[PDB]
Amino acid sequence: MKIVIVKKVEIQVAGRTGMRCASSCGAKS
Amino acid sequence: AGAAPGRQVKDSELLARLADPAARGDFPPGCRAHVRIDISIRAYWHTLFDICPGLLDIADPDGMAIFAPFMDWARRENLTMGWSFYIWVGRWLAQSPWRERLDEELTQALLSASAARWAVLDRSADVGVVLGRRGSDDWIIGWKPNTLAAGRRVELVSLDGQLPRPAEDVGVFHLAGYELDSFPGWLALPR
Amino acid sequence: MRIGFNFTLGETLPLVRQLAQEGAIDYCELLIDNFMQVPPQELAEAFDVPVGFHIMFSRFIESDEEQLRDFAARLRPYIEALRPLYVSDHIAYFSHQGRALYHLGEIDYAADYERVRARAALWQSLLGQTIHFENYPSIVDGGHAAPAFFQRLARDTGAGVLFDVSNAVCAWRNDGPEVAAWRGVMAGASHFHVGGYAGAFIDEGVTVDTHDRALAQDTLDSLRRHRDVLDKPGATITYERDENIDIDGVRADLLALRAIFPR
Ligand SMILES: [Fe+3]
Ligand SMILES: [Fe+3]
Ligand SMILES: [Fe+3]
Repeated sequence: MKIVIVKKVEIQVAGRTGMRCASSCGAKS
Repeated sequence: AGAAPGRQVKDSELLARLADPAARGDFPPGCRAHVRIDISIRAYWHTLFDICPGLLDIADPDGMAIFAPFMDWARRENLTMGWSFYIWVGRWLAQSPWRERLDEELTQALLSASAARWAVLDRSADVGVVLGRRGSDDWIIGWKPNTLAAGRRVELVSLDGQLPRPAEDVGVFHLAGYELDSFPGWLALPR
Repeated sequence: MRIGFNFTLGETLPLVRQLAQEGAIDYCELLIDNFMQVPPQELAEAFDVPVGFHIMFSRFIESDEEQLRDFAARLRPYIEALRPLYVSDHIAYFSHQGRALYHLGEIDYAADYERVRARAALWQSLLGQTIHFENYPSIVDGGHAAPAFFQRLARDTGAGVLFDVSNAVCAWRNDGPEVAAWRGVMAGASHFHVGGYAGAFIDEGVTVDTHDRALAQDTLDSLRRHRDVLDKPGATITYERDENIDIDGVRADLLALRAIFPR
């Protein structure tokens, strides 16, 4: 329909090493 | 030899135990079967608390007043332990001995965590998942990366309040492109 | 023997490009299903060097067939655009009774061969590419049968074995089979992996496939022992580091590998 956007802001979520991530085959450490 | 004293133990014989903290006790310390179960419990542990460390302040500093019972409840509700994971520890926290500490700081951290998880793990043609809360008209959106400069991006999007809030406590729909410009309607948290 | 580096995070592209220029890597192995929303042409213009594909979540054994056909359809444009040296995937349980395993399960080599065979034959047809399948870093029992399992899978379906030398020493350290038991597979294999491992938090006597440290000596000593059946024209070995990805630690291992397989 009609989406009225007025503000976007990024949310930090922890990740892998330097974060902002992706999958991998290694087991957790 | 043997992963348990006097017994060969294949990984298939242990899959029902791999997301059950209490199962660790079924094999003696020092046998490879015992460690294997633990290796996998610590995998769940880290997935919850490395990402949402706000849980660790509540109750005990190793979180296993929250971790152990939630895992037992997840199995009873037959959750898939998919991306909706963090939202389900939220739903458990709602009826918990620690129902207090349900900060909107921490509920948005948990929904953000489940938006990021969808963006990292989902392998469908969709590129976005949006989450709507029961008490707000804000959306949380998880985006799969479409360049190599950045990974997944989760966003808090503020809107005017004209679109229907989700009927249940949380609501979901998905986006087939990097364009937000239609409302299909809320669907239920996918379990 | 060309030497590669795994590429799973876009943020690590400046690091991969510079190791490409010092000549520390000759190719680069993309965890390709992590970039299936990055335009295929844009992916191709980021790597001067050739690339290889590693697939994490096809779930080709357990997935619904129509889900797998769609995954193949969406992944074929990337094979056409980047024209990789090889395509590789995993043999493991990803779920049990519909619930995800956060630490993947080792398949039952005896009980499950026929279902893996049927699905590997199909999966290779749907991609239109040979697929090399990776052995598991065994912790508990049953993995003594993996070498025979992988050879039979290759004879029966034409698949390759992406032999993870490091994963095989993890199994050996966990009372699995000797790394020597794989010489048959190594002789027929063209594409290899190696990464770091670590001990389990609660027991250092079991070895875990973490890809977060430097190469251990038994890992390097096993590359030296079997260098004769690993090196061949066209062979590749990918160094994998998934945590603590700093330029100095990685360069130390990439140059330790070229110390075993010189140019
Ligand atoms: Fe792998
Ligand atoms: Fe490995
Ligand atoms: Fe590997």
